[PDB]
Amino acid sequence: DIYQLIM
Amino acid sequence: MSLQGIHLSDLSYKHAILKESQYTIKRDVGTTTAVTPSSLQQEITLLCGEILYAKHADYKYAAEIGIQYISTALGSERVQQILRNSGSEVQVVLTRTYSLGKIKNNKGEDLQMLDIHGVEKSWVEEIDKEARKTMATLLKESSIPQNQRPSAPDTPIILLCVGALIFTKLASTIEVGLETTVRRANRVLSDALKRYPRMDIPKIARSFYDLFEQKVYHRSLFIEYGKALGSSSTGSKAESLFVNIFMQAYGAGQTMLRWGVIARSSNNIMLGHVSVQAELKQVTEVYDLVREMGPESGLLHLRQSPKAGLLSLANCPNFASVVLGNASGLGIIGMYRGRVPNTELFSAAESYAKSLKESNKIN
Amino acid sequence: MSLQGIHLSDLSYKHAILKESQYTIKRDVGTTTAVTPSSLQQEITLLCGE
Amino acid sequence: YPRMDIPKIARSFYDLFEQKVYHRSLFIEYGKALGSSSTGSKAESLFVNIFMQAYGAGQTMLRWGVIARSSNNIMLGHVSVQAELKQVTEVYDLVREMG
Amino acid sequence: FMQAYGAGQTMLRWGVIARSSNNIMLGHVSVQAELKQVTEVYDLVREMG
RNA sequence: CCCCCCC
RNA sequence: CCCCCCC
RNA sequence: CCCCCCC
Repeated sequence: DIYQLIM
Repeated sequence: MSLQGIHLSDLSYKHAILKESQYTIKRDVGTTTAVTPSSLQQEITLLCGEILYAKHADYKYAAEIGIQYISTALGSERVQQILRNSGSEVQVVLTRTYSLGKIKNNKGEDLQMLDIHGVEKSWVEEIDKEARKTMATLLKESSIPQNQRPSAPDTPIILLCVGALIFTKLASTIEVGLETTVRRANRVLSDALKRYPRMDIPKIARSFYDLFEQKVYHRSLFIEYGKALGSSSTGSKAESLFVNIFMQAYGAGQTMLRWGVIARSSNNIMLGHVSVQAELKQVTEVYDLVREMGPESGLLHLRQSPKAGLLSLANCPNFASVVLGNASGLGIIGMYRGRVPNTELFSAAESYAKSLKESNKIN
Repeated sequence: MSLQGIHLSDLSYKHAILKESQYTIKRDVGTTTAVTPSSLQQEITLLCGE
Repeated sequence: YPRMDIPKIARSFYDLFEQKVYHRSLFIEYGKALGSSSTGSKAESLFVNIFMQAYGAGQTMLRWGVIARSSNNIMLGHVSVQAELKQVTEVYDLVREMG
Repeated sequence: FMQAYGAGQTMLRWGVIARSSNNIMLGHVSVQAELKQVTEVYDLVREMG
């Protein structure tokens, strides 16, 4: 789920 | 009968020779550089924050990302105009968003990564992945305000503040520049260091020094960014900090002129020495040249303009020695490496300056 | 012979550098904010009292 | 570049400056155009520094006369020197006229 | 709002007060050596308006 | 870096 | 004739 | 050649 972070 | 007609004015003539030219130099005809349009400003700011909150293996192109943010702030075509007016024929290549691939974002669309000419996609992808992994580890460990995220609006200004600290020491040496940048950024950028406790100042500063050395026109772009930031009506605390450091960079490469003004203001009696009196005419000519050039004279050595060197006081050994002596007497000289021609004048001026500073007087 | 030509005026030069710029900084390109038209003044004043 | 042969390159440049006098003018225009650029490299700043060091070439007597006046040499007050200072002032005025 | 005016620049106001207070320690040689740049800052204020 | 009081 | 040093 | 400190 690394690319689904809010950032 | 009188020695009044014996006068030369060579420095004014050399300046008139240099400035009054009808031919422009053409350099970097076949080179290219990258800019980022203002529309991608958000997408650069986020990336500008990704270099800060994670430990990265390599920091080759952090300075290029800072310059990209400068391009977004000014505008791509305005940056073309800046580079063209700097005397360079470098051709801009335009930053482009590209889909990473099958990877999906939280909004449901394809994950769009930035494409900057001269910066390989491997470095950008690695920075993105490392920053994401650091964020995931932090969220797993503890469960992150807004000002500790890469998307904070002031992260590009923090990167550019490290860049401005390295800019202040562009007339110095690379090791001294790095050391001063680290020492000053531990204090100047202390709040940002608390927000981002793992931004590696030495490598970002090294990247900025490398960029300023390879691409001289980026010095002009940086100066124009500082000028455009100082003319804005409002701004953030980070931007005020950037303009403060930028103005601290101003008279770089000409500290001897400032120390001469100080020595005059210190009323050093050794300025009355006959050796010093024999040379003060050319010193006044150098200061008159500064007045002629005007406000842009201070940026001569920062821009690395070839015209810099007319402002040099290196043909006034008596004046330079007395000025360095007065600087040493007040303790201002520090670790200045400027050579001392006459040791007797230096020692006498140092003794008088220590006498004046140690003593007190009322006028 | 006289120390009259030793003068710098750096602060005036820094101000001239900052003010005399032909490029404007662009910030907050993608952000939005809210305003209220004058017709709703009453309807804001009441809420301002609440 | 530890094997660039300075003497022969310098000899070639002296030969070029002697045979083709107009190349002196071209060199001077290059120096003028380099000194007017906004930015440049360390090599270009070095070139303009040497070029400006070449400036008053062939007229070191005028510079040494200015130095002697600034040195307050009392022998400038000699009657033989006083009898000729008018033409010296005329030469310096000619320098001011040429610019 | 007018009380908010000179915010962030109380040192300039206190310098004007110190001059109006006729502080003799302004005549100190250390202070005299720096008054030129102080006058330049006040001139900058006059320039900005 | 700057700023920092009171009304 | 002029020029001639050093940086 | 120039530059070189500190903030």
